[PDB]
Amino acid sequence: PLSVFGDRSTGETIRSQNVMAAASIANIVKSSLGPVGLDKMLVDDIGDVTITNDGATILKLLEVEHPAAKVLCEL
Amino acid sequence: QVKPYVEEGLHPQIIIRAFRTATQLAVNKIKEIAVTVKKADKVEQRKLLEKCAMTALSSKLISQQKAFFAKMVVDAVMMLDDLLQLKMIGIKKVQGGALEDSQLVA
Amino acid sequence: NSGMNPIQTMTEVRARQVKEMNPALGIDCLHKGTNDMKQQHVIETLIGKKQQISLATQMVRMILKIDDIRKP
Amino acid sequence: ASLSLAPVNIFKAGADEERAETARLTSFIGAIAIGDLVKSTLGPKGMDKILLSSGRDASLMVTNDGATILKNIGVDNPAAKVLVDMSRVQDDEVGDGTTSVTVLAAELLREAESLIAKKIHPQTIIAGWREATKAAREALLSSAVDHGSDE
Amino acid sequence: ASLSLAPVNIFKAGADEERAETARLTSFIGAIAIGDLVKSTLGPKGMDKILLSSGRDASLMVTNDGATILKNIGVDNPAAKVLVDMSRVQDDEVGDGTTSVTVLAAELLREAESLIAKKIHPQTIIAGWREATKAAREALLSSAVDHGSDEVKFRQDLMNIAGTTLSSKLLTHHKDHFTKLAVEAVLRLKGSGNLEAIHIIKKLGGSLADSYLDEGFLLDKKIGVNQPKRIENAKILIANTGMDTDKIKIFGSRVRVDSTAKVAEIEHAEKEKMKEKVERILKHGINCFINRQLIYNYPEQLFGAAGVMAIEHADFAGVERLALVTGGEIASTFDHPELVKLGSCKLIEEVMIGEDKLIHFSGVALGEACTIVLRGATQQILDEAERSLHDALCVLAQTVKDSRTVYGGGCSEMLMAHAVTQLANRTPGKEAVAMESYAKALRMLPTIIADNAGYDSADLVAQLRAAHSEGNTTAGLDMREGTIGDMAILGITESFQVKRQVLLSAAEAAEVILRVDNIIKAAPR
Amino acid sequence: RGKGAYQDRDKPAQIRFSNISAAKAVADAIRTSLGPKGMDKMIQDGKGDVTI
Amino acid sequence: LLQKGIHPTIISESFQKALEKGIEILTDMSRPVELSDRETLLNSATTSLNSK
Amino acid sequence: LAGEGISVNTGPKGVINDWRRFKQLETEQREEQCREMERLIKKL
Amino acid sequence: GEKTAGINVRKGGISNILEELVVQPLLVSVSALTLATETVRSILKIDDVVNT
Ligand SMILES: Nc1ncnc2c1ncn2[C@@H]1O[C@H](COP(=O)(O)OP(=O)(O)O)[C@@H](O)[C@H]1O
Ligand SMILES: Nc1ncnc2c1ncn2[C@@H]1O[C@H](COP(=O)(O)OP(=O)(O)O)[C@@H](O)[C@H]1O
Ligand SMILES: Nc1ncnc2c1ncn2[C@@H]1O[C@H](COP(=O)(O)OP(=O)(O)O)[C@@H](O)[C@H]1O
Ligand SMILES: [Mg+2]
Repeated sequence: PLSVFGDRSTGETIRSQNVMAAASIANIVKSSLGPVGLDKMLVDDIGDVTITNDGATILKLLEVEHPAAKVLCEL
Repeated sequence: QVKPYVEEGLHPQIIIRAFRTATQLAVNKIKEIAVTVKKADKVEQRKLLEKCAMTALSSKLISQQKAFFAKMVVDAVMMLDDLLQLKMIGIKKVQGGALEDSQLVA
Repeated sequence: NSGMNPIQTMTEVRARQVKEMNPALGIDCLHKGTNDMKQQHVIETLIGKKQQISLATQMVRMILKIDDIRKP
Repeated sequence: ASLSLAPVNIFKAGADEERAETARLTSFIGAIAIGDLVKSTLGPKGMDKILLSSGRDASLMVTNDGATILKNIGVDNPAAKVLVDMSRVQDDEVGDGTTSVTVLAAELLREAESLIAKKIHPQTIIAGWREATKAAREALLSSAVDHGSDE
Repeated sequence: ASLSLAPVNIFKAGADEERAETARLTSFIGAIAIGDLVKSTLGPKGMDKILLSSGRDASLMVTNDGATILKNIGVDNPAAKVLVDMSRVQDDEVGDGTTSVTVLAAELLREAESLIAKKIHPQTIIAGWREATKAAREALLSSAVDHGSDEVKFRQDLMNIAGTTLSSKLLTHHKDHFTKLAVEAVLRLKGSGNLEAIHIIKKLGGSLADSYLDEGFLLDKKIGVNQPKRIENAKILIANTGMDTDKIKIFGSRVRVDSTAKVAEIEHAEKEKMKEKVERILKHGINCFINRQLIYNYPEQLFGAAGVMAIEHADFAGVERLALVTGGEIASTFDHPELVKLGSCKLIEEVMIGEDKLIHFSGVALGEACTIVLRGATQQILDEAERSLHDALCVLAQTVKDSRTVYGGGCSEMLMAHAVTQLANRTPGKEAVAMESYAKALRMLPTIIADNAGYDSADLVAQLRAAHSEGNTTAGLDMREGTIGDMAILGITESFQVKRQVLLSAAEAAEVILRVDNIIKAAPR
Repeated sequence: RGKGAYQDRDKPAQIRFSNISAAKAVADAIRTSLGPKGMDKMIQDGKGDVTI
Repeated sequence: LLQKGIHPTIISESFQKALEKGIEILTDMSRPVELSDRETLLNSATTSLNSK
Repeated sequence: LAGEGISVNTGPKGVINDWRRFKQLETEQREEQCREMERLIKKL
Repeated sequence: GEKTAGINVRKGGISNILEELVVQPLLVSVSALTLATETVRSILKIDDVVNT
């Protein structure tokens, strides 16, 4: 009926998807919090290695597709 | 409900023990407060069975005729002798006709 | 199907049925000059009409109760 | 809302429906094609036709019979199938008249197409044709002559 | 034997040919398909069409115009191409009558197909159609009435013609308003046939009834930074000079010096040249200056310092329209101010139309140029309103050029076909049958007009035929209720030129298509 | 008055129904974004652009 | 309306009549407002922003 | 078999979704083939 | 007779909204009604779709 060339999500589905993306982003960096936190080792698929604990650097280096995850990274 | 406690590192055995204790208490409470009639009155027992059948039926597409179906179900169960075997209640489906046209054959 | 205007004809027939108590007034599909189906001998079984109404209502209820599809 | 022209899809893959104007156009086209094919083989000055089979044998058949022509053709138009069955049944009932009945049916359907284009309900056309058929049959019966008494 | 049906093959790969029966079949099918498509958009109760482009932009167009429908379709049938070109030429010659001529040609070709099925040589049909066309043209010419002598009667005829033209379009909702608008816009041209002197500006938003014909003129251009935004009793000078990094037209010239001081001196000399040109322009004693080309920063700063409004980048159409509406002369030299006429108007200001700002010329001197503001709810509505208004303006201009008028509503076709029938029943041979088919097509035109309204087309056409048979030469299709009536009283008037062109073009195209007995196509590229 | 004119096409009715269905679908799409309690829609175009 | 046998031209004219009547009705409900009244302007802006 | 002036009209309207879904992949394949053949054949 | 009775989201029922400061200019509802009616009338005068 809409005849819109694309996919559509509505209701609890999209809300749960956004919360999923936000929770995934949070869980990415949850292990690098506080003095008993530990660093992460990022590889840039060309051999370049980055070791860091800073959340901003980790979120900038990661490839993000979901808009809510992008919102959290920009935050 | 227990997912947030799992996420924060609570040991699963504590949750299992809590579930077991709560379930035992709930089952005991249900058995304690359940209402029973200690009279074996035929009319009262039939009314109880009909009400239970209506409650079990008032969630389906036949809920509009729940009294009729409940009465027939109670009659069919009461006609069973001692084992209440499910194979002793034949169910025949014939296409066409209204739901009120359904009949129980003695 | 007979070419007449639906809303006007149906409204006129209903108004005639209300005015003069006669449930035999219908749609003059064959253009016989009268609406009284008793005179035109347009007769159908009561059982057929009752089954029509009952089956239609039951199927409509069963369709309305469905709120999810899981095609492969 | 037409069944095919609806946002939801009802028919299976490969299934389709043709509505009023499309169905009438298809039926009239098929009937007129059959009538034009069968005709020109009518009357004393009719001409025969060559039927080449596409099978392995490739049987060759030249004939003037309307039923024979209509039988050995690959027909996909349903109205053409109706006319072919009409011709076959006419041949079964009596020996002759297959070409005549096919041409008459085609001409009647052409006139029906013209009348439909002239904004006439097909039920009115059918009623008029029933009256005309009754009158024509009565007139034809009233003109029949019998000579079975005299050898 | 034929080229295709020969044991040897004579053609390139992909080329083919169609002989008499097949060529006639294809041509008739194509022409009848075009006629059936373009029809149902005819008469007061005709509907519109949606033209959904399949290209990358996917342009959406809603229109009742037959010419625009026929031109914007992928056509492979050659006879359909002939009919499409006929409709395009019909639109080029006069604004209205594209659907009528296309439908008439299609009906003529359908009758020709029937006659060919009746075993009649196409040459006989062509001769009979030539005779019928002569008779119908003579009858229509004799039926024409002229009202150019009387001013009030001519204005009434113009009103009736504009209303009849707009009756079939989307503007029929507000027919009186748009009729008066178009008539006033055409009368403001003072006999000039240049429809480009009338500008149609489409602004989204607002109702269709909000459209109006401006009492002065409107420009969609801007003003300089430091120039006045409002001038009273303006003296306008229209120009077509460069005034932008103005280069001496000696293309081989160059600056060659040995120091940068000389370069600075040459730059100052160029600036002084531009300043002197601006001073010469100002010597004309003007308040508003309009230039066709762009005006750069230095000339516009000089204009602002002199308190003179300078409008730049008004294209050839813009400068022509300002010259027409204000009476100024487009100048490119400023050495003889006494030999240049300056446009004059009471007021120039900026008006706020929608979310855009335009320059408004009010109290113009001549006014032989019009701007029409079209307001609509959708882009399609605005486009269709513009097309309908263009048709009305074209027909009104044609009527101004030639004041002879005929009666619409099928009356003209009815009298044409009556004359054709009177000729047909006076001629022996199958040419009589060909002329009868011509008359049948002429009848079919108002038959389709009545069918589009859901009326009893057969009965109404029979009544019209009878009425024209007794002698009622003004009877037609009264579309208000579905009866017949006098079109002299009802004022369903239409231009004689449009009807004559429709008849002649339809007959010509039918004749040229009927002559074809072999269609040969080369290998497509 | 009688049978009346017979509509032998039925294509215009189908076109009208299709147009109305499309418009109603568009309204139902933008129906939940109305009033002080209406929420927002996040739209991702052909490119990576996101608009709430 | 169309399924009832109504031509899609009487519908348009009747809708135009209804639109004119509704415009008159809305004009009846109107209340004059002056730009010097800051409270009405603030209320209008707040009502506009309530849904965002 | 007549009526070659089909005027398919709103037929393709109901299939723009599937047609465009196929056309996107077709365009991607054509672009990939063109980029592959930009070097090859030209002076292979 | 309650001319200004409207939906009160804050209260949860029906009450006067002039006390809730929910007001809008007349040339929003009037424009919406006029343009919507015009668009509907334009759509109703369509009976075919052609692919170019
Ligand atoms: N000698 C004849 N003179 C005139 N008409 C004839 C003659 N012979 C046959 N016909 C006509 O030819 C028509 C077709 O006959 P025919 O082709 O033999 O079989 P069918 O009736 O199956 O087509 C008949 O209706 C008949 O009227
Ligand atoms: N008010 C009316 N009453 C009767 N006939 C009309 C009226 N308005 C237009 N017509 C007829 O409709 C025909 C077609 O006009 P129209 O569709 O406006 O442009 P075109 O000639 O391009 O089709 C004309 O021949 C005219 O006679
Ligand atoms: N606080 C409120 N209480 C009740 N209704 C409101 C309130 N704020 C806005 N509305 C109503 O919500 C409607 C929709 O406005 P909105 O959601 O902004 O979209 P739009 O302005 O495009 O209609 C308006 O007609 C307005 O009357
Ligand atoms: Mg016109």
